[PDB]
Formats: sequence, C-alpha cells, structure tokens
Amino acid sequence: VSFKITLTSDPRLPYKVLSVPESTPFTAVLKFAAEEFKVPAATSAIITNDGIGINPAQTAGNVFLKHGSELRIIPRDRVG
Amino acid sequence: VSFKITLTSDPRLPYKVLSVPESTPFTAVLKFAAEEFKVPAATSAIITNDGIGINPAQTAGNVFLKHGSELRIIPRDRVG
Amino acid sequence: YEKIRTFAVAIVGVGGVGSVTAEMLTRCGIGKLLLFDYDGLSKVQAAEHTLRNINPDVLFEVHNYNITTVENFQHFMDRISNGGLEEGKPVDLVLSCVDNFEARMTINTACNELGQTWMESGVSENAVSGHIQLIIPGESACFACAPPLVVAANIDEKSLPTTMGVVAGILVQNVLKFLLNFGTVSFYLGYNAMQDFFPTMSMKPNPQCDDRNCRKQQEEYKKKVAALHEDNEWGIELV
Amino acid sequence: YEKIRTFAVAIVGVGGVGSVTAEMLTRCGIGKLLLFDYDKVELANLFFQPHQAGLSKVQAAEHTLRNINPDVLFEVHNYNITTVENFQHFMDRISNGGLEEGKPVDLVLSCVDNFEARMTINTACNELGQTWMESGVSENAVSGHIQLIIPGESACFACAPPLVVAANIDEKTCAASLPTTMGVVAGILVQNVLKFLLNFGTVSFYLGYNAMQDFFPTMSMKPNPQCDDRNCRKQQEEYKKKVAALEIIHEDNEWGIELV
Ligand SMILES: [Zn+2]
Ligand SMILES: [Zn+2]
Repeated sequence: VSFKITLTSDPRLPYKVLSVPESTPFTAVLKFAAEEFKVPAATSAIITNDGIGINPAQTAGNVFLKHGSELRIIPRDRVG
Repeated sequence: VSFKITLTSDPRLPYKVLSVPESTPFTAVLKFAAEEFKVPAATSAIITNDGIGINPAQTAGNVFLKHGSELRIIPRDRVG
Repeated sequence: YEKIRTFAVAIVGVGGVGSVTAEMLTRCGIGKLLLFDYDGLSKVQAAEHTLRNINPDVLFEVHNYNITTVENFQHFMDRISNGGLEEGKPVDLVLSCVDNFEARMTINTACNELGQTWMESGVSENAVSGHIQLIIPGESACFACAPPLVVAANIDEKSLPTTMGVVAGILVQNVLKFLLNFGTVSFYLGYNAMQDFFPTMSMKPNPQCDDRNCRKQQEEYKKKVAALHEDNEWGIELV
Repeated sequence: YEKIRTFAVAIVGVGGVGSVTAEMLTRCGIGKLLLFDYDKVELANLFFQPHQAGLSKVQAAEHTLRNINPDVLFEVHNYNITTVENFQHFMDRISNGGLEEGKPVDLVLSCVDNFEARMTINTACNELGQTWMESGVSENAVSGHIQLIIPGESACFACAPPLVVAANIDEKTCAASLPTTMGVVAGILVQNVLKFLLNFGTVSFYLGYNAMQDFFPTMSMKPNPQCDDRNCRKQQEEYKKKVAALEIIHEDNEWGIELV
C-alpha cells in the first residue's frame, strides 16, 4: 500500500510518500510521483535501493511484494 | 601549532594533521601537505573552512592565530 | 597513449551530442569511427567530411539508414560484429547519441544479443539535465532493465548546446577511461545543470528484465565471476 | 531566452578551453564576443582546422564563428594583454566594448594557460570592478575548474594565490585526454555564464572537475581581507557599503493515489 519515492537527480534527494490501492498499475504511481516532483513522467524510470531497475507495468501490490517501499526515480533523458 | 589540512579535490576529503613550529613559513606547510597528498605543490592554494583565501607567505603562528587549525587545499589548474 | 589508434568506436546519432563526441574522438586519434544516422548530403556524410579534414589518419565507415527497420537491424549487428579496426572483429564500443527511445531500445536489443559493451547518453528537452551510462550486458543494467514510463506503458513516442557539450565531454572521458584503463569508469553519471549536481551510481541488472538476452547475459556473467619529502628542514610532523 | 542577445562576453585565451567556450556562446546567441589572444594556430598543439595553421587564433576563431551565427557581433585583438601598452587597451575594451559601445562587457572569461595572464586579468578586473570567471585544466588532464570572481564579493585570484605566485617562483614547467577535459570545463564554464546572465538555477562560485573519480566539488570562496591586490581590498570596502545600502496539478487521478 505505501511507497517512499526518492528523486535521485536533485541533490536534496527529496522524497514523497504515496499510499496506493494494491490493484493500481505502478505506471500510475510513477506518473503521480513524477508530477509531485515536477519532472516529466514519460521519461522517468524507477529503480530500487540496490539500484535494480524495475519495469513499472505491474500492480502496486506486486511491486511492494517484490521490492518493498523504498524506490527511486531516475531521469531517462531522451534528446541527443 | 597543529593544522588539519583537507584535500578538497578528492571525494574522500582526506585530511592530514601537521604539527609545526610557529616560525615555519606556511609555504613549507602547504608544500609538505601537498606532498603527503601527492598533488603538485606549485599549483596548490590554501583556504579556510569559511572559504576565505589565505596567502601562505606568512608564519605558521600567524596563520594559526588569524585562521585556526582547519585549512583546505585547492588546486589552481594552470592550463587553458 | 597510442593504444587509442588500435580501437574502433561506433556512434549512433550525429546530432548535438554525437557530433561533439565524434570530434573529440577524432582529435584524440581513435583508430576508426563508425557513424550511423538517418535523415544535398546526409548527416553522416556531412559529419564525415568535417571529421576527415580534422584528422586524415582516422578511418571512417558511415551509414545513412534507420537501424530500427528489419533489414537495417541485421546490417547494424553485422557492422558492430565485423566493422572493428580489423575487418571481421567487433567494434570496441558502441555509443548511443540518439534522440528517441525507439532507437535506444534497438541498440540495446542488438548489444544484449551480441554481448557488446555500449554507452548510452542523453539530454533533457529543456537542457536542464543529462547523463551517461555504461551498459556491459549481463554485468550492469541494460536500457530495458529500467524502462521509462512510455516504454513500459507502450505509449508511442508521438542552453541546449552547452548541456550537449558537457554530456559529450563526460561521455568521451568515460570512453577513454574505459579503453585506456585509467581512473574509475562510471557506470552512471548524471548532470543536473541547475544545481551543478553530478550523481554517480552503478545500476545492476534486473533479474526479470524484459530483454531475454539480458537475462542470458546475466547468467553468463554470474558464471564467469564464479570461475574465480626530499627535505624536512622545519621538523614538521605528520600526526 | 532572447535576453542572451543583449549581453557581451570577453574571452581571453582562445586555445582549447576558450575556443570551445566561444563556440558554445556563439551557438547560444550571445549578443557579442570580444576575443583576446596572441598565439597562432599550429599543426603541433581542439576547434581549429589544419588549413588554418599560421593564422592568428583570434582571426581563425572569428572566421568560423561568424558563419556559425551571423547575428553575433565580434571584436578581436591579437595581442598579449600583459605588456604595459596592451594592458591599458585591454581595460579600455572591457570598459567600453560591451554590446552597446561605451558600456562595459557583462563578463570576462579567463581561458589562458599561465598564471601571469590570470594575474593580469585579475588586476584589471579588480581596478574596474568587473565580474569575471576563471577557468583551468591541469597539466595531466585529470582535473579542472571554474571560478566566479565578483571583485569585493567573492575571492579574487590573488586572494588565494598558488604557491608559485605567492613564493615569486618564475613559471618554468600532451596527454590524450587534454581535449576532452577542456571540453568539460568549457561546457560547465558556459553553463555558469548563462545561469549568471539569465538568472536561472544556481550560479557556482566554484566548481571543480576530477576526471579520475568523476567528482565535481562546489564551494564559495570569500575575499581575503588582507589580499595583496589593493583594488581587491577597496572593492571589498565598496561591496560592504553597497550591501549595507541595498501548484501541483494532477492531470487525472483515476486510481485514488494519495500523497501521504
Ligand atoms: Zn536488462
Ligand atoms: Zn583578492
């Protein structure tokens, strides 16, 4: 149900706590968190505290079960 | 007199404690400290913890009296 | 050192980041550059003309095609595998300096299949941010290990010069550290230009990564790991 | 923003760091660049092309940059600013060679390869009260930095002299990675230029680059009340006088996600 999501690209390493229903796709949690941090949702990705990448196309319940509460947003900068 | 001299350009912010006679020119303390850090003496400069720049052409006694023990070496990169 | 002349580097995308990166490696005396981009001349041909004038001793192989189409994908893999400094040998590194996720995913797919080490680079739309990333397939995170929301969610993709120069510079520096074995190679180095914050990380592979080749590379990696003072006149004392 | 077109930047030293820095600002649409260097382009020792060998670095740079952006104004001087005659001319052009003639430049950038010329720039800037950025790269390309000198407000270059300057030793002493390190420094230099001129983000008073470990320390160095440069001390006095006298829209929320 609850995640602490940290923004890695800001030196203050700010974080947001989000309570979510277990059935919510985690893609919507990511978006919601990116919006709270005012970074672009579309290009954000999510990793764990060990620095393991997560595919956010799964339920919040399953993300919680496999990885726990402590997740980290990284930018995936798209231009070149 | 004793100084704790920190190398600012190394992410470990390593430091060396040097005990020195008051009459020693601080230029020799700087050189000695640069040698301990294996950085070039000639291009190193010294600042305080508040980031106040120090001219090292004065005695260790006076450096100590005007600025205390906690000093920081910075590179002065010469090429451009 | 002149070890640099023995290496070949493929660059995909010769826009802002890749053009600077190609120039830096050309000036360094890289043995060979392979340039891939897709649009009078083509961007890769223009880039080749500029670079050849800068250093005539660098070899160039350029391809104006979209690597994401089915025919060109096989030719792309062929050239990563055989277009090194010696023909029949792979390139030493691929660099991604493309402007879209589709092409990053194609490069990723090719590199995971081939076991080819690559670096990825990017810049944000607003020039406020960028990064570089080292993907050694199986050992560090591949690009599909942590997909951005749009890749994961299957949505179709539908000041800049300074940020590009920083990213290209740190990219090349990582290339030289990697090829020449000096300093510490970053697995990940971000750049936040607003606050001058440059975070390093080392991201590990996702054991359930969507790329099945990433998974197999992870298996092979685990296996491989499992197989093993001229004077001191003033009496200054170090306390 | 097009505020960038309203500003003028002087660059001293158009070798590795300065030539890239000039290119970046030209591409950004700076109103005007002033370029100061005396060396020629050489086949021996970034930016320049082979067919430009034997031209003055400032002319070569001007020829290339004018074509990259025709709307940028250029003034160039092929002279050594440390000689007594050229020093006065250097100061005149910092004071009057802004975007509008008769106004000062907005910034001076130091991209020179020696301490003597840094000291010259520092001496001019302290006399004039001109803000400048200093830049440098180590001999072995492992390291570099940028620094913002606002005379009287932050440390000048004489405030914390390197040992050789302090000890009056004469300056009496390339690696594959030199061009790359110069590019990084130039890029963070220009980024700081823009932050400063355009008032976005945080301007660094000091930003280092250690390429071995990818470590980028920031700090802010304060003026030395006993600085050797008497005009630094006077600027510190004037600064103190001046100081004493001067949301979240979630597009949809279908899933009941709560910010706790
Ligand atoms: Zn993967
Ligand atoms: Zn000063």
